[PDB]
Amino acid sequence: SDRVAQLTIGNSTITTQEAANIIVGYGEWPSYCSDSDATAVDKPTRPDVSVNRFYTLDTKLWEKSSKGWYWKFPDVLTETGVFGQNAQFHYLYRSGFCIHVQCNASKFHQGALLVAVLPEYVIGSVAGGTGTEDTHPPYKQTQPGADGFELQHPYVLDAGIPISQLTVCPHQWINLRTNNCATIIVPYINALPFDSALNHCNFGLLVVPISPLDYDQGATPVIPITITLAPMCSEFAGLRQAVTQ
Amino acid sequence: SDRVAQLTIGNSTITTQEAANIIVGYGEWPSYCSDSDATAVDKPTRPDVSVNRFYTLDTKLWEKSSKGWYWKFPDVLTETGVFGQNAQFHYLYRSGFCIHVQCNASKFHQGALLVAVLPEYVIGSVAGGTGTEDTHPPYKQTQPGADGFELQHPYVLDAGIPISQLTVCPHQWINLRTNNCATIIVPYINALPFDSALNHCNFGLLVVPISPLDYDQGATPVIPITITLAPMCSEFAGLRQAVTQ
Amino acid sequence: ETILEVNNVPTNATSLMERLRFPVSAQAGKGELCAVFRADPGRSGPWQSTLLGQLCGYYTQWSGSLEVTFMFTGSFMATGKMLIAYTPPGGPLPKDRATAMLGTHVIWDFGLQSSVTLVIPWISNTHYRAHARDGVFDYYTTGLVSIWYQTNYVVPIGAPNTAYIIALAAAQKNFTMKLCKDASDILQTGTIQ
Amino acid sequence: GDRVADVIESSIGDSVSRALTRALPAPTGQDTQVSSHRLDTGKVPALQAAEIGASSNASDESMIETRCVLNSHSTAETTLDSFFSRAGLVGEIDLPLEGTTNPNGYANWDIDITGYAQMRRKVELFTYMRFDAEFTFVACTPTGQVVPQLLQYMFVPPGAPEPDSRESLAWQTATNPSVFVKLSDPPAQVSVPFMSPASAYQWFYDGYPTFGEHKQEKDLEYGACPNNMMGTFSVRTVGTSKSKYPLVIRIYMRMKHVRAWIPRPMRNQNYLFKANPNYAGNFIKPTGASRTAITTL
Amino acid sequence: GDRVADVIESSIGDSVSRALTRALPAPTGQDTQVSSHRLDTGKVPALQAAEIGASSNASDESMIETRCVLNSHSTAETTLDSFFSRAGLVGEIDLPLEGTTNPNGYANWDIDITGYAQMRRKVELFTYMRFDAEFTFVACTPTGQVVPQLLQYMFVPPGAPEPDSRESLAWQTATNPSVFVKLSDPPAQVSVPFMSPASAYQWFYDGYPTFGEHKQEKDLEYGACPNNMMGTFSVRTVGTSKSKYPLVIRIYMRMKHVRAWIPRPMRNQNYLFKANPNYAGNFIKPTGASRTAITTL
Amino acid sequence: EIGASSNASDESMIETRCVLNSHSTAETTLDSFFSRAGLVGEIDLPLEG
Ligand SMILES: CCCCCCCCCCCCC/C=C/[C@H](O)[C@H](N)CO
Ligand SMILES: CCCCCCCCCCCCC/C=C/[C@H](O)[C@H](N)CO
Repeated sequence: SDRVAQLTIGNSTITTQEAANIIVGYGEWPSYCSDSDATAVDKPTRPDVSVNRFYTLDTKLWEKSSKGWYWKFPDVLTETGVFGQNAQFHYLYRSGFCIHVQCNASKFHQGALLVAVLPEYVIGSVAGGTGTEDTHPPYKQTQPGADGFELQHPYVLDAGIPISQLTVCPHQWINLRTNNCATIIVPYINALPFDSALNHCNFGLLVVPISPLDYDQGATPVIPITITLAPMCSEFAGLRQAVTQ
Repeated sequence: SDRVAQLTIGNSTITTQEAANIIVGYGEWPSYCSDSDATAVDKPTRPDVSVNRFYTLDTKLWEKSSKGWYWKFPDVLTETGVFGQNAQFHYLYRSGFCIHVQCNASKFHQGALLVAVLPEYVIGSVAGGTGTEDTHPPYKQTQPGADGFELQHPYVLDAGIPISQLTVCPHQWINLRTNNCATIIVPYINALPFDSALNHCNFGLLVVPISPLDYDQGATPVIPITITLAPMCSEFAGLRQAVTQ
Repeated sequence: ETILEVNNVPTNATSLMERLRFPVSAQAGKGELCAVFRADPGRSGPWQSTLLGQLCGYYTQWSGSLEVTFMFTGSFMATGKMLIAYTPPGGPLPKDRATAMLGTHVIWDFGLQSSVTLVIPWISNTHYRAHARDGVFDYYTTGLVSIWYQTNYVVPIGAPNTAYIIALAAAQKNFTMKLCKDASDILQTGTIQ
Repeated sequence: GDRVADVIESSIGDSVSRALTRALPAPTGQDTQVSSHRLDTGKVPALQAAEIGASSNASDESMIETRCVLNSHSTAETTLDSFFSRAGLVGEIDLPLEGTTNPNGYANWDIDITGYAQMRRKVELFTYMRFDAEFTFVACTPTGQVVPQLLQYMFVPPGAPEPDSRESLAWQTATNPSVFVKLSDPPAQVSVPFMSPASAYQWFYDGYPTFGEHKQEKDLEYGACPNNMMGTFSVRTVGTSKSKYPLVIRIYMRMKHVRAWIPRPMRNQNYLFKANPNYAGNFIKPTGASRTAITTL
Repeated sequence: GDRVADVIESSIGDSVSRALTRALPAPTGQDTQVSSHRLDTGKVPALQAAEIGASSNASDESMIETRCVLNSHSTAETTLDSFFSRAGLVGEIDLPLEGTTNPNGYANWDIDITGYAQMRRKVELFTYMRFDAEFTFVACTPTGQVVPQLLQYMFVPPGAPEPDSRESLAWQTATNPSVFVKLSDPPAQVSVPFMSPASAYQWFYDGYPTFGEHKQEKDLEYGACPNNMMGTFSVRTVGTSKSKYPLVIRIYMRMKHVRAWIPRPMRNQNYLFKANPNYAGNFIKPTGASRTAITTL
Repeated sequence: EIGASSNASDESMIETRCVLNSHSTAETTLDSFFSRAGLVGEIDLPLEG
């Protein structure tokens, strides 16, 4: 079939019964770095099963007036489990990801979500309203952490770029009439074979409700949204002591 | 030659010029667990280069009236680096070790050290002096940590067992006239393929001065003793959240 | 498979029958906790109601992986997701869902298939586990199972707000027992006559 | 030595990238085939599912009755070279006789192509680019006349000493490349290679260059990519005394040998700052035009 | 799939144990070969180096002039079976008519062989052992006479209900093994297998059985190995009323099919407690005897 | 609902290693379980009663 799926990796498993296939980012699977492309000389580590597993980060509430949220990678995991420990202890980093978004409702609820992956998603500021002020986004806005951050101008995605063209990026829709989950597989996206896991963020994940949630009075009003994700083919290098940030 | 040596593993290297060969514990090299001997079903992790490296724990002062010290394994490393992180996050553990002891002096200093490895080194108490009291060693004595602990009755090794027979265990001498270092390689010693790294201690390391330090007034009086060690062929299993102790 | 008594709170005769299932209902969407139980089949607790547990009460040492199957008995119009975690031995009870995900877990989605299987793998340091009990013999503990809300229990207008879940337990094909002994409980007070 | 089954059969180390898609030649547009009516159940190409994230693949032949057209329309003009290998203005340097901007007869211009909207919008359609360049220097007075003046251009790579005055010793150019040209001559034109320490220039960089506390003073580091800092371009009038004519210099850039990766949405707001995607918050305008009602034109 | 060189050539997974030493048969003692004088430089077997940790390997033939002896002395008596397959006392159970120890005519004896020094010193030369057992029950009155009394022995594995009285229902022994024997009969003798959850019994265990805070009350857990807890041995006099004779029971254990690992130094102090290596701190005595001076006998 | 035990195994749910299980099943047979003696009746023969 196609509507039913089960994803198993490491010591975790995700089952679903309202799937909509699986999107592979740019038609490419995650992979390790080859010997002709690597530039550092020390032997990298590949912890395998202890880091390649599904992590559930947090839950958000979908309301009739919600605007949207974004998460930054791998900032969400820089402080979770063995993956977070390895990312703190090492200088270099390289991995892909497997994202699963959970959101379920009844057959009498309606609404649509756009789930997209935008690499190098630099967040711009409002520049003081008039535009004569040279401002930069603060820490809680550029690197919100594992708790996410809410969009202020979802029509421009806080960067002056229209949301109507966000579908050129790897994406899936969560339409409550049809499905209740989304899966996007992202390979490693960078111009360098290895990069820092703490200073640099590779991509950002966007969840914006295009069609407002609506239901009749009496039905369940609490509709949560959940994010689950698993690193794939992780490598680390340049071992030293741990650094907090 | 034989008096000169260099030990390299991971991203660390130890050189010496006054070696006395290398002792292999019970004539066996450390190794991984085979498929006919393993009992747990999940796939264990083998982090390789990030944990198999030389760790320098601390330095002790050798005086004319010192009695001795002991260290417990892997309690010394349960809280150091990536190895400590993996030992905290996982339930099971399996590895060998490579111990190097540094102690150097001049050609006008004298003295001898006995460096030995005693598995399952249970520490007994003095039982209240008279022996009618049922006491047990406290935490700082049974599990001293990475700082070690000093012997109170080195003639009995705090267990009622004579030190004259400690040479039946894998051992080396540090005689200042001849050498200034010792190396013992220990395979995995246990009756179980895997065991806890926090509750159970596999062996203990003993350093007792049999010949007292002596020198003439004017020579350097501060003679330190240093312990360096590297896990070998490490495995971990049973991943959950981290536990402090 | 036989029914497992996760809800072994009630004791009076007028309410003995709801020990066979436990409820789910709409929550505030914050990853709330539903139930916990241990994984020892021959120990006092929920497992005493199973044939596997009763038979393992006759043997001191066991070895193998177990399985638990949960059946949802809500209305056809009710949806939801749950997180079911197994915590390997040595760790305390998880305080929240974020800590509980770090163990072995499965995400359960309600659909046309009512049931899911949670497999409790054989993770131990010894080849066999002796029967532990209260005191210092708990060094052969097995671990914990806890069930957390993933999204919510959402129901439309006109369908009940509370639904019950039935759990079924068994052993796998590598399960084995050893060292036959007498059972702990004796079902006789005087002379049977 | 590998002896355990989970290491023998392991898939760790696969460095090759599994590609689900392959490139096929397409010199012209695709032809149209003959089609006829169809009246059957179970086979419906009109109905799709946009939730999956894939573009709908119904064609002409499956929806309406069509004729055969031999399409011979070339696709050669939409290539990356054809789109990008056109010169455009990227910087201006002003050398007035009196003023406060460049009062000494020399100027330093940091090389960046995000200073002008026409070029910036075109180049920011993508995330990474790797290309060669062709720079042209057109010099004239504010009234536009050409005068007999001798100028010197110098390329200063990062780490080299920047000139501080018109009589600085850096103008000996023992190692730096330089161009001596007169205004009466045709514009100067030089070719520049790909100079990045990385494999591509990235116009967006979600990160900071250094560790530490990210306070107010250490906040401009966001989006600052050190790998796009390609040095300085220095100009001066050759002579020990002050010049006679005020001069304006315009720089034009033309790309070639281009490769691009990771397309992104085009900008729809007015630009405010360089290397900074900020937008006027209180003056947000729609992407397109508007109309009175949805049912009328 | 392995594609990178450091994974292809990796040595991870080698499960086989590299052995530097091998076992060679030795039914008798080693012979002595003929030797003669040697007067040369550079070849000295007398001088050694004890720092390395290896026993000196100079032999008779290299130090003194020796004859040829055909040694035929057997080494059969020092094997593990020959050393350990001898019975010895390990426990006593007292069943007095009146008293406070066992006043009800029944007793429970937890099975452990560290209660008596003769056996304990022999068994604690090693760290791990795996063997079979043979138990013998010799019963007599305090004056040593044999009387017509019927007894029941029961083996209670861990987890089984321990009897609480002489009329307890556990004595139905539907599953537990039991022995009914009379004092006029020869002693009872049964064979017991290897019962550990692990591959060997360990007499020393440097650890605690559970996690948590290690306070004063939770301190006896040190050295307590759950894998050596093999259950209880229960005895009683068969009858509904009180017995007529006070009885004493002595248990003798004989090992067989033995394997041992990791030798350790022998104990040289007096024992104080069971499963506890504590020693009298204020009364430490030397291992051996002493003499007045080092130069005299 | 069908009445059949669930047949998901270890290899289908989590990532597992290869274990060569050699644990015997000989002790759970009917003879091994039942061929043990136990008390079934008592007969009392008092002098007076
Ligand atoms: C005597 C020769 C003088 C002419 C000097 C021209 C050299 C130009 C330097 C290389 C320009 C590279 C093109 C742009 C690269 C970076 O991406 C931009 N700075 C973006 O900010
Ligand atoms: C009807 C039969 C009654 C006789 C019962 C004798 C059974 C003896 C049980 C097994 C004994 C194992 C030998 C010792 C094992 C442990 O290492 C010791 N307890 C050490 O403390």
